[PDB]
Amino acid sequence: KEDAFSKLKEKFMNELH
Amino acid sequence: MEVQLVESGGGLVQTGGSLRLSCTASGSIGSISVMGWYRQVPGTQYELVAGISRGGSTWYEDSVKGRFTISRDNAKNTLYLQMNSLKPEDTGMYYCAGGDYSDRLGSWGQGTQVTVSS
Repeated sequence: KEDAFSKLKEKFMNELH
Repeated sequence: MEVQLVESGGGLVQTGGSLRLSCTASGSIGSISVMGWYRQVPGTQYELVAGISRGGSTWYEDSVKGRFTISRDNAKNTLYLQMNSLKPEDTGMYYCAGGDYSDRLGSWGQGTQVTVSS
């Protein structure tokens, strides 16, 4: 699921660089 | 991320028991931005149980905090979920999934069934 993976990304957005 | 993922390590255990999930990648696992484990039962959206960043950062649903433990072994291209003190509420099909932020879905995997009954 798109929104499922999104929620995983959300946990670490604050780490991109 | 154009990598194949295959989960294993599930099974049937008594409430309070443990087991450990593995998910091996066809590609180099250390180079995937985000990865994580989802629990799903019929009629309920994939719930993210635990996640891990490429850096090594980890996240955990509150339910599973202190009980489950996500880790990665980039050497052996494998992701793990060490599950302890299992409740019946933890019953469900467990998937592992990962990708980079450009990926819309990410790579998933067929999943592995965890049943917890007493």
